[PDB]
Formats: sequence, C-alpha cells, structure tokens
Amino acid sequence: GMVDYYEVLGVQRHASPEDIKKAYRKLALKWHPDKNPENKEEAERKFKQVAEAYEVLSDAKKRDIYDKYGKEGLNGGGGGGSHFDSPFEFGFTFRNPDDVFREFFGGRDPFSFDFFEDPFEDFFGNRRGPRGGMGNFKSISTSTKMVNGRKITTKRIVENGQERVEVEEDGQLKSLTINGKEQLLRLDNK
Repeated sequence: GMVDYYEVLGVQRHASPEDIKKAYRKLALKWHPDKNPENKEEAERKFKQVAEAYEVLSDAKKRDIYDKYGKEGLNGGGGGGSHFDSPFEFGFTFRNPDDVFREFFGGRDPFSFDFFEDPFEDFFGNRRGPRGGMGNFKSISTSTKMVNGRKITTKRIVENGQERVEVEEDGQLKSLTINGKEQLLRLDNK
C-alpha cells in the first residue's frame, strides 16, 4: 500500500525523492528542539522520526525493497508473490536522529542565515549564540563557603574571552561583575 515514513513526512506514497527532501527540510525546522521547546514532547518524537524516515526512505536500497514488496512491508514480497532482486537486512542498528540532522544541516535551522540570523547578534540568545554557547567556555572556577549559616558561592566564568563573576547567597544572586565592571542587579526585572 504505502510506507509509513511517508506519513511521517506528511506526503503521499507517490512523492518524489526531491519531495521527500522538501518535507525533511521543512519538518527539520518545524519540530526543531529550539523552534518549539514548549511542546518538546511532540517536537522531540516527530523530529527524531523525521530523521529515520528520511534516511531510510530516501535510500535506493530500501526503495528497491519497497518496489519488490509493493510498499507492503512485512513479508510484502511473499504476500504479493513478486520476483525482484533486492538487498537484505544484515542486522542494521538505528542511527542517532541528532547525528542525521548534524550530517545534513549541522543540527541547525535549515532556513536560517549566517548573515541575518547571527547567533552572536541576538539580545535574547534564542539562536544558539554565546552566553551558554558550547565550546565558548574557556574555564569556570567555583568556590563555596559557609558564612554565618549562609551559603556563599562565587563563580568565575570565562566565555568568549570575557570574564564574569557571580556571587550568590543561599541560591540568590547578590553581586555580579563583568570584566571588572560591577553590574546593578536592580535593573534585572526578568
């Protein structure tokens, strides 16, 4: 009948490889972890499914199998009674969906721009930019002590060459300094 991966892509069984590429790219954005983190439940599940769907469905070796079977799947060739040459299952494991998207996109929004959607030009940091960026951290020094029953924690965080000191008391930020310039926390109403 049809291959379930088509339903994952949201297309018809007669969709071309190029149309598979379309759905793949579109859904890569649509259900991207950073696109819809609010519904991470539906997003994660479908996002990962898209990885599998694309990789397998787009494989000519699997298409050969599907053509033999008639898109029947379970023992399709036997049920249909077909006689075509096809590749065999050799105990192949499942691939990390994240690695799939890493290969083809880099784990990033397919429809993003390096000149317009610059991660390092984002006040809020909703483009995988600095301020919590992986590989951007040089070194973090953490030291905690007890003062009059109070938990005093000081963190020296170096990121992108910039140093910021964070001093907390019982889990509450008391002082914050950036490159020797103390910032006023009263301005932070987030």
